[PDB]
Amino acid sequence: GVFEELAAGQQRKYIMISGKGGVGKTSLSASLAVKLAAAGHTTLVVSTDPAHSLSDSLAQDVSGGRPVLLQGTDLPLWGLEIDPEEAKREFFEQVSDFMNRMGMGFVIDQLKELKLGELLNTPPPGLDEAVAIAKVVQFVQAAEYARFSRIVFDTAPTLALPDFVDASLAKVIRLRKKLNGATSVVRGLFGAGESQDEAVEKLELLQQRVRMVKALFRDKTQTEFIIATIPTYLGVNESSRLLQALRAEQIPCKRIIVNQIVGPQQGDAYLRMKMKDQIAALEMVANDPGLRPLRKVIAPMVDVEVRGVPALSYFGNVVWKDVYDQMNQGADRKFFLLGGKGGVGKTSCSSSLAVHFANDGLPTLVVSTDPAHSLSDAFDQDLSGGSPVKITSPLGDELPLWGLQLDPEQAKAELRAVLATLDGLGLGVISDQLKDLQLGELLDTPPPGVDEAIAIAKVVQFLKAPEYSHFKRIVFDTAPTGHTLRLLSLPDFLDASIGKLVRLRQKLSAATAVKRLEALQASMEDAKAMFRNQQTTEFIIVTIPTVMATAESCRLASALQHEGIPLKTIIVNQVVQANATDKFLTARRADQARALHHLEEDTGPDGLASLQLIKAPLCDLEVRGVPALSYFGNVVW
Ligand SMILES: Nc1ncnc2c1ncn2[C@@H]1O[C@H](COP(=O)(O)OP(=O)(O)NP(=O)(O)O)[C@@H](O)[C@H]1O
Ligand SMILES: Nc1ncnc2c1ncn2[C@@H]1O[C@H](COP(=O)(O)OP(=O)(O)NP(=O)(O)O)[C@@H](O)[C@H]1O
Ligand SMILES: [Mg+2]
Ligand SMILES: [Mg+2]
Repeated sequence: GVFEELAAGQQRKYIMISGKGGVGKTSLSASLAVKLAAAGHTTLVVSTDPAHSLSDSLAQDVSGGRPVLLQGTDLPLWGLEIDPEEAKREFFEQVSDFMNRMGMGFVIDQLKELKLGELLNTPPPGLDEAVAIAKVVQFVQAAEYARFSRIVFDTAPTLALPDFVDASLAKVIRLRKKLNGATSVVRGLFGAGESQDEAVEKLELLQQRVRMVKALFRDKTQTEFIIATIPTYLGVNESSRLLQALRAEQIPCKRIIVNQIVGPQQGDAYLRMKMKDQIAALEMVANDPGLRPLRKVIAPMVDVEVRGVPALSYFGNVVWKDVYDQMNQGADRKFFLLGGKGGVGKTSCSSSLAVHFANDGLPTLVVSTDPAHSLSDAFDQDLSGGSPVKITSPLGDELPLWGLQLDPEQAKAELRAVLATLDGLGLGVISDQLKDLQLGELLDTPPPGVDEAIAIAKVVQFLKAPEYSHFKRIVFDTAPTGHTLRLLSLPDFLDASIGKLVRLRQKLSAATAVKRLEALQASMEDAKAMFRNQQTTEFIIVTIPTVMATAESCRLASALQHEGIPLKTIIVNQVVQANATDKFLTARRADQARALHHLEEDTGPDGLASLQLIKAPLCDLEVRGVPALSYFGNVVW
């Protein structure tokens, strides 16, 4: 059948379970590894998890950086948990001053204090990932432990990265080559020796490894892919897009699995399942440390999805009205930032907050940093581009609302492009400007959630004649990600900026611009100036009754609380209600064969769509046990 081809041959096969965000990909890949080891393959299963996902989903601790065999079985199976932040840390890491006499002392001391050696020695971002897939081929080629018949990779959710690291490696590698024969003083600005031979020998190797992965993924004999997703519409929608990319960079992908599908027979169980959760979580939201001080709003699910202008107005009646809109008194201007992990509905909320704001007499702006065409699907107007769009699909009335979509990516490369004398001087010994601008950003990309923190700070500045005059309250719907940043990087990313605007200020003088970096300084500091502002601004976490995203939200709120940010509000958004439980099962099961259909027909048979379908039933297990897993395993494969 299906699993027959995955027990197929002696030829080593690397199965990739990949997908996004809590489909069960881990228990999916785990279960597979098990049923595969059962079959007789000496098999290794792999995750890149800081949190040790594979560890407690096996119930045996594999968290050792190198492959761990499992005690308690006669089965041939190995777990592997790889450390990204130590992947780079381990693999990557005469006096004639007659120059000072000519007066060079000033210019050499300014360039040395531009600390180029740092920019040269800073490892390119994302490295360890690309190297990780390679670390795997290493333990298994090495054959130190056993002769590995199959490998099962549970990937980090959702190919450009092996490239960008190769590129940022090549840039750095080419510039240590221009550095072996070089002047005494030139080698001195980088801290570099007279011989780069051993370094460049080693950096070259690393890059060959980074290359080996992009080579292996496309490799037609060993590699195979399997997409994992849940029955929701967007999951099928998204998965299609990832098969587009899969047929694109041309890595073989033969199977999509659907997990957490509800069996018509035993469905009545699932209802009680979800229920124990809602209670557990809600209970937690009640008593949780630090959750206590912030506003709580429990909203129920709704009759059906909110695609429209009136619907949002009424949603607003539910969330912000039946509970307190007394958040509206304050200064004349108000900022509200809603954020939440993906799946919790925070557009329908954020939108509705803006809509309830509109008719209330007050001009308001909703900002969508979500690329998804979210807010475009929200008011159903397709608000596109970067400029404000006036808000109408009413019967005729006062519409004091605008909203705009700022792609956080287009917002980054807009900033990168804007940053694209001393040019000649650096080129003075040899030509470096290309390589050092591009690597000037190799220090710039390292921030994690900042694609959007661009867009936000952009509009923060937008108070002005054309706008600040026009607007009273505004609201930020962040993208379904990490825009919520809970440690102190705010004064410190600002110090990255001022550190390098001051180094650059140092060496602009010694060539006989950077005011832009001063514009960014004021924008960031003005973005910061409102975020930490007590009166005008407040933050909101939108979340759901599943106890996982609950205790997560608690943490992220507990940390955001002591981070100082005025987060005044939580929202537990889709609460199923008991009296409606009958309808809700038939509802979420209705979604199923809808989206299941929307998959069964996607872009013909050929490009993308339907490949080979794997259905995995929802309930009900802890699913953390080894035999549990063999069970899950025999059920699906
Ligand atoms: N089909 C399923 N049947 C029963 N329990 C499931 C199923 N899928 C997931 N779970 C449970 O969901 C929890 C976490 O899901 P998991 O299988 O680890 O998803 P994942 O692959 O790790 N995705 P991610 O959240 O991005 O790491 C575990 O406690 C599992 O027991
Ligand atoms: N209280 C509710 N009752 C019923 N349906 C809801 C409720 N809240 C949200 N929804 C539905 O869930 C969806 C929420 O999607 P959205 O507002 O984009 O946030 P999201 O779930 O994180 N999606 P995305 O941003 O693309 O990752 C909407 O399409 C609504 O139809
Ligand atoms: Mg995982
Ligand atoms: Mg959203």
